[PDB]
Amino acid sequence: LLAGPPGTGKTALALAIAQELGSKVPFCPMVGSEVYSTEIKKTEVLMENFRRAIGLRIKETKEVY
Amino acid sequence: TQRIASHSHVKGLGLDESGLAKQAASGLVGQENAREACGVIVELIKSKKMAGRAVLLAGPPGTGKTALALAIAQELGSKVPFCPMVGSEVYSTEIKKTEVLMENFRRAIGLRIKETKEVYEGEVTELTPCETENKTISHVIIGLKTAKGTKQLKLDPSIFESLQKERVEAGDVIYIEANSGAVKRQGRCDTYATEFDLEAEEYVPLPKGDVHKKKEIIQDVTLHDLDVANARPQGGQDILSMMGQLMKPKKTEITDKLRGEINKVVNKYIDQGIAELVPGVLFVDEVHMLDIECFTYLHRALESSIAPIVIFASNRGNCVIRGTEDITSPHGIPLDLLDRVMIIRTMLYTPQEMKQIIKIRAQTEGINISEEALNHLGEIGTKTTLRYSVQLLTPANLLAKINGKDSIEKEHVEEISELFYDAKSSAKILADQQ
Amino acid sequence: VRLQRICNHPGLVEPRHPGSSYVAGPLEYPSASLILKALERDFWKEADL
Amino acid sequence: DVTRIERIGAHSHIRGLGLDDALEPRQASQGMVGQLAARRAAGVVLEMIREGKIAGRAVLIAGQPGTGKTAIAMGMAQALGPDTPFTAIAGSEIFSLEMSKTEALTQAFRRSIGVRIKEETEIIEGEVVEIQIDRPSKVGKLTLKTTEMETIYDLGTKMIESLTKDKVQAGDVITIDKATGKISKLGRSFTRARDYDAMGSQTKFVQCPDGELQKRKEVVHTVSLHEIDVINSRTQGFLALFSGDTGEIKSEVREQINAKVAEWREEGKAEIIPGVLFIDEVHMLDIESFSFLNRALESDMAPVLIMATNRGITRIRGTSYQSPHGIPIDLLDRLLIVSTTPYSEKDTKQILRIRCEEEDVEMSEDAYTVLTRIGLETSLRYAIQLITAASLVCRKRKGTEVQVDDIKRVYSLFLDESRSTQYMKEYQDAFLFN
Amino acid sequence: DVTRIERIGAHSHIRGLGLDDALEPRQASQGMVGQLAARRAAGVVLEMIREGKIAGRAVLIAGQPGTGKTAIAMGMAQALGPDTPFTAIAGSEIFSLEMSKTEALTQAFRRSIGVRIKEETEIIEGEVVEIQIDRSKVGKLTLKTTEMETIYDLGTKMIESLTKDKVQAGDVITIDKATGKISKLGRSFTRARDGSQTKFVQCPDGELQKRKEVVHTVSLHEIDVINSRTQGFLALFSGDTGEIKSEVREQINAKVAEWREEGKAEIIPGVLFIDEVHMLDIESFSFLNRALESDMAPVLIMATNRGITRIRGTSYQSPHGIPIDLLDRLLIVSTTPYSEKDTKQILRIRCEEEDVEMSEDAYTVLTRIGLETSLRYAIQLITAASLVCRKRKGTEVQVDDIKRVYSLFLDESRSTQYMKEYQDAFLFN
Repeated sequence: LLAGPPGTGKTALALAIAQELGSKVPFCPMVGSEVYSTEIKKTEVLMENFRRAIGLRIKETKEVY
Repeated sequence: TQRIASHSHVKGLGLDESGLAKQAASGLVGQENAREACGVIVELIKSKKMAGRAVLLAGPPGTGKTALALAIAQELGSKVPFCPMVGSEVYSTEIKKTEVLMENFRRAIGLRIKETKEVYEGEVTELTPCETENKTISHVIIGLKTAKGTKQLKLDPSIFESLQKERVEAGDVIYIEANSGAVKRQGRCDTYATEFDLEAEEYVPLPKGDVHKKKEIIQDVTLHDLDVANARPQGGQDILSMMGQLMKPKKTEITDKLRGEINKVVNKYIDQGIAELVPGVLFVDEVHMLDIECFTYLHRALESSIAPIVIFASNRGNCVIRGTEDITSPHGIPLDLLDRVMIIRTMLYTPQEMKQIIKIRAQTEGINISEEALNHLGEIGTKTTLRYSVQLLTPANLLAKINGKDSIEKEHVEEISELFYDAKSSAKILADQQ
Repeated sequence: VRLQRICNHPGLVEPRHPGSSYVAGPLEYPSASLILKALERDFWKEADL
Repeated sequence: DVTRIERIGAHSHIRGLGLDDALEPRQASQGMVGQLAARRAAGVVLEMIREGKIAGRAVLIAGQPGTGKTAIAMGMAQALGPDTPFTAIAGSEIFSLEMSKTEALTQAFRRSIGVRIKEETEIIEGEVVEIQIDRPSKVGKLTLKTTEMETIYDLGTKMIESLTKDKVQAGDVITIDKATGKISKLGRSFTRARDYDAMGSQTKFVQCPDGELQKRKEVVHTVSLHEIDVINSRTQGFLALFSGDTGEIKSEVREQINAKVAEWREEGKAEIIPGVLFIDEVHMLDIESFSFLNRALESDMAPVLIMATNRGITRIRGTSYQSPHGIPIDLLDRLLIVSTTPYSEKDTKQILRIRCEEEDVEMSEDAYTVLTRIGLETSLRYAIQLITAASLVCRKRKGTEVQVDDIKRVYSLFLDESRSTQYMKEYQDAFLFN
Repeated sequence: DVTRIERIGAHSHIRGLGLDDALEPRQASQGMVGQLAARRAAGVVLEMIREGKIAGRAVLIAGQPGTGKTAIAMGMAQALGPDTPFTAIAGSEIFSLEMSKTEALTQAFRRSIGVRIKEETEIIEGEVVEIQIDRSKVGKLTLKTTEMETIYDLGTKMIESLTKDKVQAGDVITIDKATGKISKLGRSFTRARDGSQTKFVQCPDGELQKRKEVVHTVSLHEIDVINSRTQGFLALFSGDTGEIKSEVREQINAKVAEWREEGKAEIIPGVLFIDEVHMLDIESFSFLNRALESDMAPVLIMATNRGITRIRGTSYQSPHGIPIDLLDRLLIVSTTPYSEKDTKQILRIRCEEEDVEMSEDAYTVLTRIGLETSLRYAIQLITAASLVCRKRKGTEVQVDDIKRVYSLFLDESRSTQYMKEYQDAFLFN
């Protein structure tokens, strides 16, 4: 939890973590208001984003004539 | 004969050539100031120059707010759109409230379009496909016969499938509309009527006009019809449209892009001389049932250049606006919307006006009534309310008929008032007798 | 003569006609070709999951 | 034996209003007893319904619980008869998830208006004397007779198809629609041959038709406006008549249907049969519902509205305000109020006597006196409910009449509200969430 | 004149911001009057918009009712022009049953960012006076053109396409060299001579194969909806978009960035205008806090009058009915009430737009009424007074006509008084 007054750089530090990790690690940004969907329940939205923050890196060879 | 209703006696505003209100004319009596104001609004509507101008009829209950709004509709005539509405209708389960309001805004804008329709009709002499690989039908050849001649035509395979639709065969009479591709098999020709003693077919005569006819008509539509017809398309021939039509139809939240495109093509029709615009009136009775979201949306809607004239009606006092939970305002309406509105003041009626309206409703419903019973009903109306006094006429007439009389007398009105009680009297029973 | 025509049948003067809808035609919404090439990816970095 | 689906309900004993030809109520007739003024008023309202001239009149039945408001409603329903519509609902039924409250009330309003469609048809009806089909394009020949005449028909192909699919054979009595060749089989006049094995259903016989083989007849079909709306709402929308998926029928469809029904009325095709909508326990309606009813009652296609409620000064749902009967005074001004009074000792005794007759129960006069005093002390419905229990108790002891001891036995077994509340207050710590 | 679909409305008279090249406002120009500080601020914001470098900028226009903040926004829309997006909504419109509040704001944001694409085409044109086409199939394209005739050898494997969509003698057509499409113009008088609403052009010109570039501006929302479904483009008209998946949006952002760096596309940032933002709730404002932190975000403009007012969805109160978490992330433009001269000039402009002539005494009386009651009330009386003058066959509006209309139609201040005189008659106070 990043806590403090407004304007003290909480979001900036989170995006700094994202920059430091690099693009090859998943970083799923989210706002708390996004859980209130009309199609699915809130816990489903949370679990979907949880799965969205976990990455899988598949290696394969493509051969073609 | 048509059924009598509450406002069936209203035929117009009863104004003279100078715009002033006659004391009793066109079913309305009294209320001269509001009738003159409504006449000014009628002049505003018929000018067709303005958009989004709004009016509120405000006054106590029973003073004729709804009657004057319907009197405007009679004064305008049936050529101008008049879309009545009540504020409770915005709470739909299928679409949001603002969409309901905007749909009713578009319903009040009319459009008279000149349409040119190509039609083919005649007895099918022969019907032969033509197919080939690019395997598939390139077109179908069809011959048609009428009293004035015959002709050979080649048509799209969609119309060919729309012919196999109707089980059409040689000797059958058909009607094709080339604009939509609609096909109707009217029946079999009357030439083959004598060929059997009993046969399940239905026979029709041969057509007498030309095989191919080019006809011009004028179609009455609204902008909402154009919006809905393109939002949920229905006239296609592709398989995907047919699959989509199998879905249960529901109202959708139509976008502003579609409405802009419809405005564009309507303007093209008007510039080409094909169409004439007939902007009309939206009438929202009991706007106090709208909530603060609906009122706030009307700020933008009433400021549009496309919008119609709008007429509001409300009877509330300094009442709480719905959806705000502590904000009182006059007429149950926000101040900001009320600034955008011309208010027409409606007044209570004197006893003489009540008697005159009761007499008008009596002769409207087909009821003879003595002067004593009329005065007694006027006294009852002053004591309780106008609408209660008017409602006693038909039961009293029924009692008089049961007694063999051809006219209401005072005793029948007394008996009906004893049998049927008013809201104030019933409330007194609840409060005092308990 | 006109009154006699009316006396015979009013369709000799004012025949009834079939009601019908106003065929409007499609709207023809245009756009560019690259819009349909979105989500396309490339063979050496996609598909076969 | 033979328990049909209709068993003895709460209002099964009511079969009318028990009124004289002059609408003067009898003290006991057609299952109704007491409530003279209310029954007279209901008779006047029933005459208004029967004449059908006036549209959208509204009536409220008011009084304490157990005073026969619903009984008067079912009395009107039974006296009115089945030919005229009578749609009955509770106020809670409009709160649907499929549609809005206004849509539900619109459907309920239009269920209560009948359209008596009338058209001419030609039939061929006769006993099949002979049929022949030379199937290899098919050809055939048919012979029909009545008691008066006989005729041979050379058949067309599609008639042969219909005859073969229906498996028409000689000895049958059939009716053939001349317009479309539909066949309907009424029965047989001659037995099938007894030489044939296994096809040996005995069946029953029907007389030969009389008169001409071919006749023209008038036929009348009755449908509600809601049925016409649902059928025309969408393609294959007739299924929603049974399933109820009538979600938010578009208003333009209803306007078109009203215009077509009016022009059918002028063109001699149809007659409008306006019925009744009954809403029991109308205090469950929201303020929006009453606001919608205010304008819905002003249409010429509106039916007669009847409502029943018991509340005094009581909160309107959806608001923080209070008004008489839990109804806003906007609507109470538009309607006439019918008041039901509490019953006396003799009226209670007569109701119990009538109820015993309906349930086939014999009781002594002391039992009637005791049950009458119980009903005056606790409630009418409780005393009515004790009748069946006392009869069962008498039956299990192999008695022939219900005696005072059986009544006291069931009074001990089954408790009323007052005693149960008293005993609950004794166990007030044991009961939950006081 | 024939009535077009657009008719004269509340903000039809304003056609821009009345600013010189130095963004200094004129007293009366382009239909706008007064509000010099607010107009200058709006001009600065407009120059910020059309440069397009800075993303996610937010502005609020605040003031008393009737002070022209909505007029200022419409002037910004007119001055910006149609070449840049300008999405306008009310705050009540995001409360959809089809989608969530955040999704509605998301696609309102994305409608305000345009993607501009240029595409090259090769096209052949000719007049169909006759077709010597047999359909395998054989033909030679016996069509005409002013410079030299459109005769041209054809590949036999596809000539049926030329005869497919009812190509008939007496027409003019165009053909694509690479796509193979064919299109028609209709009953041209030069070819059809021997229908209404057909192309009435003469014989076409040019050297047959003509080069043509075409420019399309497509919003990000259009790219989202088109690629979300097999026939998703219908949802742009029907509004049957559900909640679009996030996976579609980031792929499209990546593709748009790739096109931008590759030079195949250009980004055209626009404006989202939300009038009456006090209908939004805490959830919407909280979403707007982070939606404005995207590089692909537009300029946001908001309007609300309010004072210290309750935030919807809460018991808390805040200035402008907005939380202070969002007010820190925006610049506030203040509109002041109008003077007598500005009111008179606005009435003069409105009378000109409505084509109404009035006396100077009538202007004085109407300006008195405008300050006394309200500006919008005084604007309403112009049309009614003109109608009353017309019915008496007058040429110019006089003071008597305005007094007559003032007697007939009345404002809130007098309606409330008359209501209070009959307090028991009016309901549910």
